Amino acid sequence: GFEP
Amino acid sequence: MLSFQYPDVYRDETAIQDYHGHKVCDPYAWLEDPDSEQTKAFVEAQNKITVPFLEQCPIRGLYKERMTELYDYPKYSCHFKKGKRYFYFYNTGLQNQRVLYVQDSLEGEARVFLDPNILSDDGTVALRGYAFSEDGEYFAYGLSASGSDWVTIKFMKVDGAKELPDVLERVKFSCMAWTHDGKGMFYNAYPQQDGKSDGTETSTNLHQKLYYHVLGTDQSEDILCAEFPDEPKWMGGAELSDDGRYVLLSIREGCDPVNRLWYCDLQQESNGITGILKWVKLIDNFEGEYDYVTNEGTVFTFKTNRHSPNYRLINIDFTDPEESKWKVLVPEHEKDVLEWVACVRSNFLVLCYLHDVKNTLQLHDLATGALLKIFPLEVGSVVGYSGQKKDTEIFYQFTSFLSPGIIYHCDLTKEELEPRVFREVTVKGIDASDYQTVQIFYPSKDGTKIPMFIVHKKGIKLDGSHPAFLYGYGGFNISITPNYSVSRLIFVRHMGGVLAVANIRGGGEYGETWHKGGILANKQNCFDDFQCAAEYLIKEGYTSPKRLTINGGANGGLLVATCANQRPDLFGCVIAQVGVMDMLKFHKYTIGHAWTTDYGCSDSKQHFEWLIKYSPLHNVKLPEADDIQYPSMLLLTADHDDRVVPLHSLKFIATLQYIVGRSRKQNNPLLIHVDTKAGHGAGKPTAKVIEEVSDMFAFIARCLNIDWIP
Repeated sequence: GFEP
Repeated sequence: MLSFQYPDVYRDETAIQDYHGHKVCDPYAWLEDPDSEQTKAFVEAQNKITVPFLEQCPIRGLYKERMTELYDYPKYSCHFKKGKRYFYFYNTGLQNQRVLYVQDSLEGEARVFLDPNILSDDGTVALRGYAFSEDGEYFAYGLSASGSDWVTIKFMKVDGAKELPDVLERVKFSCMAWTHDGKGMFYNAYPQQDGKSDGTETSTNLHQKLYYHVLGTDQSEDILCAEFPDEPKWMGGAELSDDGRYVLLSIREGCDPVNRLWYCDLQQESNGITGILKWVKLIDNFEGEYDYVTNEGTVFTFKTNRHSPNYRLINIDFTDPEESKWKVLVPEHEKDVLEWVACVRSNFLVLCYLHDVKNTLQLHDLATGALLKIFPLEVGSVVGYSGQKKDTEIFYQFTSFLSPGIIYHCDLTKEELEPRVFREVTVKGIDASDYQTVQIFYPSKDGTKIPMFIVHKKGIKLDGSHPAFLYGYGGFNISITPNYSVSRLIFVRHMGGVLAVANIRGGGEYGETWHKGGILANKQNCFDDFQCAAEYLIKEGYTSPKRLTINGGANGGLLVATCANQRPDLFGCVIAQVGVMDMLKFHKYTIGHAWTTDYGCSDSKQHFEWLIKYSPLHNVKLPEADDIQYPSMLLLTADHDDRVVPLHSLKFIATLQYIVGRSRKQNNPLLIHVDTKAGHGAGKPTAKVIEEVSDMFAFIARCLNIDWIP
């Protein structure tokens, strides 16, 4: 989970 | 109405950069340094005007009080079994962080296992990730401070909840997977970097490595098991197969739902885990997603989107691995997205589909893929699930717009598979029967029909008189599905509001084609879809421009900020949370390099030409017409938001205040609030969540002059  | 002055903010007019021949001035580039006296003074001066503005009207206090009362309800996660014990998360109502409980049996007395609340005065130390050993006797857990993505992994022996000495540092965007021999755990770490690593820095994160930590040793002894020094953006997450035989390595680069898939039969290691594993590169490109479900010997079941934008299940036999040989176990649906799959009770598959932005849940046979049982649900979302291969039962959690929702349990050893309510909580003060949810489909500019949920009090006249709160995201294959929001229901009940959620392109609602419809050259589709949602609400009489608020966070913050620039006439109020505002520079900071799969990168001439057209920071412009100003705007960010570095909002607000705020016709406020000891949002303590929604709706109430309805 490294999406903006 | 505006009884304050915008702060003095220096413009560096020399800060000019050439992008493929196009000159771009960035006069607030100095706000990119969070540590400077200049930036610190800028933040202080901005908060100095925002806070008194938000707190002037008693509405903030009424909202805060109502939120505190109504949000005070018991909050449970699904039970899940690890070894011979059950665990679940639970918040009595208003605890800053939910607490992890353990019980030795379903009927057994529960006790506190891990209570993050005692780790800080203000609840800003939060659990971020965890993994139990295969036997359930040992427990690893990540802790993040002040909302930062950075994690410290700590360890416990489950029996007696005993603290162990093992501590792992420099962990971020990490897997956690114990080998089934119980010797140790795989995780990811980043190499040392100059400066801070606490969430206040902007340093780009590259060269993530995969390590193996042997329990009972120092982190410096950890084994390096995979690295990609020639590919600094690659991230390799490990998981163990259900039988413990194979480590599966899922390598990602960027945010697309694709991954390389390499495997390692651990029994083929020459002397256990001692260095770089003997990786077998089963899938060695980024053309598709391969999400491990289960295996039976060498036959591996994966959820995939390879040739299947709505997703499907395939079996790949490691002994006959060519694509032409793969078996399709559960074929792709024509329209419905297969969201996720779990394997439980050896040979059952739990499949969760998204059908027009609502979840269904079904049980299938592992051997054939055949449907066996439909678990009946109301309209809403599945937001929790437990049941691994060795388990003989499932729990699942349902929620919807109008009620907190239900945890169901189903004993899968029974011949007839009937789910039962295991836990249900209702919120007194918000009667679900008073409201309705409708789903409509509106045509966008290009004629594409977009789903939108609308929630409102039953019996309202569609005369355009109602305040409305329209939410969107639109990106990264994320589907925006029904969820219970006390804060939004207070807007409905106590501010007479209408809620709307627009399922615009870029999301995952209609699979990879929906996602591709809102990225790269086609990102403008998202903004067009969202503007058309607003126009629908107005045309159909739910609201009017002057009474309409739009809201989004992160990629959703980009969404609403862009819509403010493009159609200022359409909105009364804009609340952009933690938004990506500088589309030319986003890739330079922390993990922003990962988002180029959705956005493109300004380093490319082609991509620059897309980006410059919509970048919020680069499209602030006075509305041409004398009778049109910018909507009231509130930007929310925090000083440890290392996901979307706060410089985005800082530079954006300086620009808004200078270009638009200085104009005589601008009477709507343009404000920022920068919180402390908080970040992008995950793990934010209850007390801060309450302050934040109180701020948000006080802003709306003041700007649109809405009376509280008791």
